[PDB]
Amino acid sequence: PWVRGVSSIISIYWTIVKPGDILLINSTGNLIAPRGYFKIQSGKSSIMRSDAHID
Amino acid sequence: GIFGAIAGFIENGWEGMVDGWYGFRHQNSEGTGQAADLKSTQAAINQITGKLNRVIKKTNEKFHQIEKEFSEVEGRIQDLEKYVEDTKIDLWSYNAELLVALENQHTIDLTDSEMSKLFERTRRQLRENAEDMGNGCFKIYHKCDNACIGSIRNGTYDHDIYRNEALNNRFQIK
Ligand SMILES: *[C@@H]1O[C@H](CO)[C@@H](O[C@@H]2O[C@H](CO)[C@@H](O[C@H]3O[C@H](CO[C@H]4O[C@H](CO)[C@@H](O)[C@H](O)[C@@H]4O)[C@@H](O)[C@H](O[C@H]4O[C@H](CO)[C@@H](O)[C@H](O)[C@@H]4O[C@H]4O[C@H](CO)[C@@H](O)[C@H](O)[C@@H]4O)[C@@H]3O)[C@H](O)[C@H]2NC(C)=O)[C@H](O)[C@H]1NC(C)=O
Ligand SMILES: *[C@@H]1O[C@H](CO)[C@@H](O[C@@H]2O[C@H](CO)[C@@H](O[C@@H]3O[C@H](CO)[C@@H](O)[C@H](O[C@H]4O[C@H](CO)[C@@H](O)[C@H](O)[C@@H]4O)[C@@H]3O)[C@H](O)[C@H]2NC(C)=O)[C@H](O)[C@H]1NC(C)=O
Ligand SMILES: *[C@@H]1O[C@H](CO)[C@@H](O[C@@H]2O[C@H](CO)[C@@H](O)[C@H](O)[C@H]2NC(C)=O)[C@H](O)[C@H]1NC(C)=O
Repeated sequence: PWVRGVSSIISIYWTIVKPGDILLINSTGNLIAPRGYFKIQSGKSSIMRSDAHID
Repeated sequence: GIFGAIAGFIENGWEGMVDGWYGFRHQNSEGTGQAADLKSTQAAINQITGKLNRVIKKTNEKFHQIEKEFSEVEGRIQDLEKYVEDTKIDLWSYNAELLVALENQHTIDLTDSEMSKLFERTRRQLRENAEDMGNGCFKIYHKCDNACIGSIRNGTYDHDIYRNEALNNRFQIK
């Protein structure tokens, strides 16, 4: 589908790497590479859908 | 009424008694009067405040739960997410509905308890010196001025010093 000049598309994938684990990337091409990592945790954190004015 | 006092043998509540919940209203040679009974008033209030405090307490913060509105059709995994939440809500609504019902019935009934508790306390206080008229009032068979009435309320009424007079007034013919 044509999106802003392009008739192509990128598939997005995610990976978690534990301490002591290693991220290993073998690619022969078509790789949209990572520039680094997000620090991922878990807690009093969420998300909500709303159009309510924040005041 | 369960204890049968409020809307049972007492005809009406006193709209003009705004200094308490339960109380006394009287007539004697020195006129008429009215004053609240702070013991039974406070007792009902304490019980209700207690359960009120106990109902109205907070819960745990809840943080990142599941999605409950869906913009697209996903079938089986969405079906379940919807089913879980719906189940939950029905159960919580039920609990709430039932809670209020039980609590309210109990509040109705405990306040009726306090009414009869006060009445019986007085009936015992007065021994053989007065008779139950049926409507929540007593017929006192001796002269009982405002000071006398103020010994009945306040529980400082020695029946024995009136006993003699009362018995003579109770046991005549007509
Ligand atoms: C497989 O099948 C699909 C469907 O048949 C097909 O998809 C089609 O792909 C082509 C090209 O990839 C694409 O072409 C035009 O896309 C732009 C959108 O056209 C839409 O315009 C409206 C939205 O604004 C929309 O309502 C219409 O209904 C229409 O669909 C269109 O702007 C493009 O035109 C610019 O680009 C071409 C070069 O690609 C120039 O030649 C044009 O002159 C024009 O350029 C001008 O404008 C730009 C700025 O807009 C400017 O920078 C430039 O200098 C110049 O001034 C395209 O003509 C179709 O839209 C798309 N169709 C659908 C339905 O998606 C695939 O291509 C098929 N695959 C193969 C291999 O054939
Ligand atoms: C995973 O990572 C490894 C990291 O090394 C990577 O290994 C490389 O694989 C390529 C592909 O086999 C090797 O390149 C070959 O080397 C020689 C000369 O360069 C040739 O054998 C091959 O050329 C072929 O090209 C022709 C054109 O089609 C063919 O027709 C013909 O058969 C030729 O043989 C090819 O270039 C490369 O040597 C290794 N690297 C090392 C260090 O050994 C591997 O490819 C990665 N996996 C992927 C990308 O899927
Ligand atoms: C009833 O008992 C209470 C005991 O506290 C007495 O209450 C007093 O009432 C008088 C009015 O008659 C007030 O002037 C006092 O301030 C009250 N004292 C307190 C501590 O509340 C009361 O005197 C007793 N009843 C009678 C008829 O005397």
